[PDB]
Amino acid sequence: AGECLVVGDSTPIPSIVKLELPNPEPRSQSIKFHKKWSESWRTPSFEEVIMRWRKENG
Amino acid sequence: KDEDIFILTVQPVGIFKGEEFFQGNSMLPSPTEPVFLVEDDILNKIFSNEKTKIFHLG
Repeated sequence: AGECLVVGDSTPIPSIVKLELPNPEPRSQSIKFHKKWSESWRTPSFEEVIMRWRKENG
Repeated sequence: KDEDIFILTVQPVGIFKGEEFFQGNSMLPSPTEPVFLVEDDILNKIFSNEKTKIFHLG
């Protein structure tokens, strides 16, 4: 984790490098399953905007 | 031919430096080095750990 293969013409020895931690780190598009399940049942008020599914057709 | 041989082939899967478990294939033990089985006290620390995100599966 955190290491890459720098293979190319710009290096004498293509090697694996220990990249440092970026600052600031980008947005992480990850959803954790169990913690969300660990909470009580999500009770969504039914505004019922399925026009999301419907009108986004083109 | 009267030669009692009991040889095992094992593969390292981690280290127990201090009181916490690290992975990696390093720190080769020197010859004539004791082997001490495994107790549940260290196995529990490897597997159960202590965190909210756990899931029993046997």
